[PDB]
Amino acid sequence: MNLQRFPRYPLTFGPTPIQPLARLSKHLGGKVHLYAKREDCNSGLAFGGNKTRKLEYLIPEALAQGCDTLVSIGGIQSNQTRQVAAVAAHLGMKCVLVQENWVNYSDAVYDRVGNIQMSRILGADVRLVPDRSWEDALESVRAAGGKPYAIPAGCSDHPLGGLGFVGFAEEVRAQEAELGFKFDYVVVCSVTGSTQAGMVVGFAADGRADRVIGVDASAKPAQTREQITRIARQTAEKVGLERDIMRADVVLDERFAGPEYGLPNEGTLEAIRLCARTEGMLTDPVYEGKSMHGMIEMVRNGEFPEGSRVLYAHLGGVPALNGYSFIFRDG
Amino acid sequence: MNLQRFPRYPLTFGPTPIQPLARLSKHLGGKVHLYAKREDCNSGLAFGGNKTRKLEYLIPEALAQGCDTLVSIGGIQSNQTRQVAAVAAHLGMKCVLVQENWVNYSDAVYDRVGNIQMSRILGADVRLVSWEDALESVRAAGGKPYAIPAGCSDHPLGGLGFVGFAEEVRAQEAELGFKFDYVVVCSVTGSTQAGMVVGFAADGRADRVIGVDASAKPAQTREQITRIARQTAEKVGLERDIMRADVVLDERFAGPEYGLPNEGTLEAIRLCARTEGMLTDPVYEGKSMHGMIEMVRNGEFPEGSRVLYAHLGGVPALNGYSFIFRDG
Amino acid sequence: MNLQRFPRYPLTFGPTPIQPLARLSKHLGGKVHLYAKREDCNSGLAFGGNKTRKLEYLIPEALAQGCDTLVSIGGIQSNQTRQVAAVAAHLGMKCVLVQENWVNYSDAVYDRVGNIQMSRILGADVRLVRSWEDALESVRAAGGKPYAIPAGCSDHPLGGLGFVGFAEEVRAQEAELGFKFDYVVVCSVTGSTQAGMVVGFAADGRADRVIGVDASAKPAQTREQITRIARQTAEKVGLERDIMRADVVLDERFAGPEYGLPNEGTLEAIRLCARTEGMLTDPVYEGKSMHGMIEMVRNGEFPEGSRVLYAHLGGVPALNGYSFIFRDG
Amino acid sequence: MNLQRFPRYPLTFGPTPIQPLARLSKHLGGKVHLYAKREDCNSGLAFGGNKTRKLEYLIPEALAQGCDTLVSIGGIQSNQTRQVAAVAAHLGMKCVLVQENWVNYSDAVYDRVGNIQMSRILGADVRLVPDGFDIGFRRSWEDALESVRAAGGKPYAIPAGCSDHPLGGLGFVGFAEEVRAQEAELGFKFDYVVVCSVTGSTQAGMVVGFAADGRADRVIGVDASAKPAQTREQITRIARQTAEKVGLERDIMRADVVLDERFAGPEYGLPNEGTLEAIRLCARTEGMLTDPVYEGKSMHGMIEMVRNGEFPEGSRVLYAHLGGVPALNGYSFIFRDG
Ligand SMILES: *Cc1c(COP(=O)(O)O)cnc(C)c1O
Ligand SMILES: *Cc1c(COP(=O)(O)O)cnc(C)c1O
Ligand SMILES: *Cc1c(COP(=O)(O)O)cnc(C)c1O
Ligand SMILES: *Cc1c(COP(=O)(O)O)cnc(C)c1O
Repeated sequence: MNLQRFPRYPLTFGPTPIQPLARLSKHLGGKVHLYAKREDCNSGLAFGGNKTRKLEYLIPEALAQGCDTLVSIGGIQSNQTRQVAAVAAHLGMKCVLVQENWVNYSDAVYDRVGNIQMSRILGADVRLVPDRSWEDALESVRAAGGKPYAIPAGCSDHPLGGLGFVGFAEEVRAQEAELGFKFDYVVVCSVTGSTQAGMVVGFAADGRADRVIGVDASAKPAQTREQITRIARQTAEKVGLERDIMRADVVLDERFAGPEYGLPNEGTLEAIRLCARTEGMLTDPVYEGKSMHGMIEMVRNGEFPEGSRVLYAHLGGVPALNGYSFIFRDG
Repeated sequence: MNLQRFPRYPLTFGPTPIQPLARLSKHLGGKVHLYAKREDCNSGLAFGGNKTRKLEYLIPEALAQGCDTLVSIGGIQSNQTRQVAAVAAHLGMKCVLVQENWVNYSDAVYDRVGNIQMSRILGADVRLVSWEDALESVRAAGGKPYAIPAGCSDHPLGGLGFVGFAEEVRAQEAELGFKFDYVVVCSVTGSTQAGMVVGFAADGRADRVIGVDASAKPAQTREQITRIARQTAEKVGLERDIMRADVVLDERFAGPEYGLPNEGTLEAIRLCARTEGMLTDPVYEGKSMHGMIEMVRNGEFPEGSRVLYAHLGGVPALNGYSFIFRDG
Repeated sequence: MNLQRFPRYPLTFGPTPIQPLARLSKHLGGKVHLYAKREDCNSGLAFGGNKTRKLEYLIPEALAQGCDTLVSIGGIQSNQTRQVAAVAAHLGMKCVLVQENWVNYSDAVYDRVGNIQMSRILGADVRLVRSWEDALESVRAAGGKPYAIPAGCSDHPLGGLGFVGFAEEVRAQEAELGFKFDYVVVCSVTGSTQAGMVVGFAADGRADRVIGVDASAKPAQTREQITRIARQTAEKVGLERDIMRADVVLDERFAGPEYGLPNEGTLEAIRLCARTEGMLTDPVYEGKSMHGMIEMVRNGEFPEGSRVLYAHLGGVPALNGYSFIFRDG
Repeated sequence: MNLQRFPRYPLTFGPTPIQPLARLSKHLGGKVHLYAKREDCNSGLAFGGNKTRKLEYLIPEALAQGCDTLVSIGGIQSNQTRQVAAVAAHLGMKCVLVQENWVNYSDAVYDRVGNIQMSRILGADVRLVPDGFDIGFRRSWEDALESVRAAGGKPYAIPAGCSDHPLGGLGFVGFAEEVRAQEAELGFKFDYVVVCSVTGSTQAGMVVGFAADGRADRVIGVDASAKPAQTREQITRIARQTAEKVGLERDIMRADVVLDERFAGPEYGLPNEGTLEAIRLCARTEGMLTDPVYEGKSMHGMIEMVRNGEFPEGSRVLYAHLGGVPALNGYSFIFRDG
């Protein structure tokens, strides 16, 4: 393949480090070696995270087309919109964000702390849909005399939204060369799908596509699974994967998404605590805590072969913790 | 000097990056070149920050001393205690934190979001109110406590971390092929600027370290920086005395109190966040940011200067001031 | 029957007023006349409400026994525990409250606003979680004598008396008014409110005109408690009938989705009532009974010309714990 | 004096009760007898309070003029706007509330609990401007009034706290009236009255009311504005205008207006440590709550006045509880442990 064909706008510090989770690994029995690749520490732009890696391949186009405003969308505590806001400010672009009530949660400061607080501080025009906003948002930009660059949910369903994480696999191989071994599995939280899609494509290149273990956080597996597949095939062709993405190449575990998107279950909370207390690494109740829950449970259930080396991709999301303060009042 | 005689326990990803603040620089006239060294992005341990760089020289001693519990203290939205909680969990140690009511601020979730929320998730014993009664607590419980003062500052090793910072900067200026004429840094408990004063004294730039007070008690802070600088310069073999001239502390941006932002703080936070995508907080960094911007604006920095802003972290505290930024 | 037998400690301003809800009545078709009896405005003690009327019959005993501490229990936003805290302060007694999380809710200020905030200001020892037995024992082991007050004062011998009087009161008022109400709508969760009413209205044969509207979301259990308490009560005041299960009417249609959580209908009802009458209701209790009364009138479940008396039991302070839901009204 | 000349629209349950504060009295020395008239329990419309008494005399006019919208204004936790919202809904009128943060305070749920929360549920159009807006500067008040017109309605203007309005002092003239009657049952006259003052027509009505029987200077106003001179002058002026309005056969002397300044700090909307001890002491002895903004400050006043012996031994003091309790929700951090 050839990802280098597409320009990359630097928004990150550089390759993201991989760190062993030896304490958590031991705590779990020492049979499986757990690691984490820190995407959540990839940037100086309002904490960055996985979406910022994706944005690197979209920005060149936005600039090429002469756009002056980045428009995007997501829930109240969306990480995507905050990163779009930081990237826009950094680039000297305006930013319009459509924030919808994507979650059945009604915390007193849900819309005033965490991610959305930063978006407003970063100067984005943050629009709360009542209670098409998207098209109104795009048009309002034109009417203003601007030129909007449309960034869909999570940057996923976009021609360029999968390039980012092909590069991720590209990084992992380079790091595997220094480590002298290959990771047996990758655990990643999936919702809008282009993170896992990029990974699927990137690891298909060396036959590990089916080793990318996605953990659904959407609580709507079928739609998510379908979107990962579609985006992966599309990206595969965009980069030249000398192989095809089969349906069996997309692995999406649906056991840890409950009860709904944006709501943690008790295992989510346990995992967040276990991981935080054994490694000093925080995860959130919406996304990462669920993929962490999955990984630990998998290890716990012996689903990972003794001796395996599992690479947990930490995608970011921690600032959303602020919207669930009551759950963690006593820790 | 020889900082190497002191062991450093890795808690960071490595040297922190230096970024150009081209947009902000251009916004302010283009006569002064602003940069930022991201101490706020130095670790995977709950966001890290300046305190984490300090703890790298304290941890070896706690370990040497066979301690099993880290003990520290700070205000409710303290960044110090959150970093101790993370470093501890990472190291497999217990953690007791004394969170005092250090700010005359009244907010509904002040003790449930941001820094303190993380410390609890991280497993720390968070006690709201002192220092002694706590340490003794661990002893009485049968554990060996490692006492860590506010900001890791007033401690024999509290100044080493930032002596290393000046060292790092020297290597980066070498790679860059140019030198920074000044550094702007926020000062409250002191060892951050003190380590800096010692490290830059080494190459005659101690007076180029422009501290910005955020304590609102500039005299004590100034005296504490100086004291710690003197002790640290002795620790590392600095071949010279630290004079009053080497300790520069601006007092103009601390208002109105510690933990409380003024309107200049707020404007600085917004300007910096909207020109660079880089966030700062109402307690500490927003004030040093305010200070730096004002300085450039007043023309206090010779035209052509390259100023290195040290971003110490502190962003999570933003959550405790939600009402103020409700509309931006 | 003979309620007068039992001593009532004054904690209220006196009988509660009954107001017409002309606007709400006209709005829903004018076919049914709605009124409200304001138990929510019955006392100067931290807003009071139905529980305070119940407490008038319990306090004499606590005093007779020489108890020095009132101990009680409820969820984080319990109205009962706040009224107990207020009565205590007033009486010069200590107060220990067992606050449990009875609701699958997690709002950021849930445990710092409304009812629980008032109990802490009123001087109560608010304990956030054998929970209850431990509290009672702790008071003893502290050298004090605790007077036990079960959830909502309901499962207590004297807990059903307060509302037998409610029925006494309504009769006196219907006299002054020169007419009688065909129904009473009341929210029911722990039970002694409707039980007291059932007993009191059986006295003149209207027990089954008391339409209880469940807010527990466990109607079988609540229905049984109202039954059980009304029986222990109709017997204590010497009613000349045994309370029949058919005397206990309890609609289960409006308690959804869980106790402590409103459904879309609850919200609409709170807004309609508030916007036509200027009378507020909460999402835990009264909003649900209000939702029921409105739905009943809208479905024609009340025969034309009927005069319905809605008993407003209090609970408004709890609104503060559901701030996100009402951010725009 | 002839208050009966002006119509009054019932918005309250009837005369408000007077309760003895025996435990608090005993606790302070027993040397002074404190009582309290519950204006705070005066209505079924969203907890009512002193402003609702004032409103009974304004509504007839609004109705006589055929207005269909009530327009008012106040800070975020204003008790005034919440009562206007409840009265409007109760009458079948629309309501526009112009609001802005009038306090140097910024609690996380300040604009979403307590008073303002109720106004929104009550169906009022709550126009809350962002910081820096300055409604007083732009004159948002007037724009709100025109917007109603331009919209096809007829607004009835209700100034901050109902105070600086031709009928705003009437309500509390009636209060002195009520007090006389009730004193006629007690068989004794209260030697003093303690009342919290900010926009002034509460105390103003009382001054006019008690002037009629020579006790104007017995109305001990306690400033909650932290801007005593302006408040004092507003009371005096409103009193004189109201006296003339109701036929008082007297000239209100500067000496008839008493406004203590010692308990208003540090600013309007912020409690001092004294305010807090006062709220807690009164709550823990009587089960009667008061707030960090208004009532808690006058309660702190009465208590301090008694403790200091500024009240002659044997004196009977009538504390007027104006309401405001819902505002406590906006100060949860301060009361997190009580
Ligand atoms: C967006 C996001 C995800 C899921 O990534 P997708 O590409 O949408 O599948 C997981 N974790 C975090 C923290 C995110 O922000
Ligand atoms: C602790 C801290 C400071 C001040 O550092 P000192 O060494 O105590 O002077 C500045 N900024 C942030 C974000 C901090 O956490
Ligand atoms: C307790 C309560 C109820 C239900 O009364 P029960 O006697 O427990 O059935 C209804 N409304 C409010 C406001 C309450 O506090
Ligand atoms: C408005 C108000 C006051 C002060 O009354 P003014 O007539 O404006 O002087 C005092 N207490 C409460 C609770 C209020 O709402």
